[PDB]
Amino acid sequence: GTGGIMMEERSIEEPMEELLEEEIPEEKEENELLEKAKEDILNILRQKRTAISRKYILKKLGDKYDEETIDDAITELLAQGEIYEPETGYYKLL
Repeated sequence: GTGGIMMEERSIEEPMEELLEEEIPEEKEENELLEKAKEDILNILRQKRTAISRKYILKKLGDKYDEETIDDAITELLAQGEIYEPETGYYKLL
């Protein structure tokens, strides 16, 4: 539309409320740690190129990353489809 997104119906979701325009909360998280965590897990999985136990991963990276961070990393990798579990508790990088 002209200036704003006004359609056939008068779409005025943009009001004259100067009390609050948008003001987006800054969510600038340093996800580098999680990136390195996933990368490290992938390095481990790649090193043997076999299905590695999730508990073994938690054990091995226990001195390198927090369990929670490892869990998020695993979940991210699983969601990204880079790893899969052919057996319960065992994960394999594709």
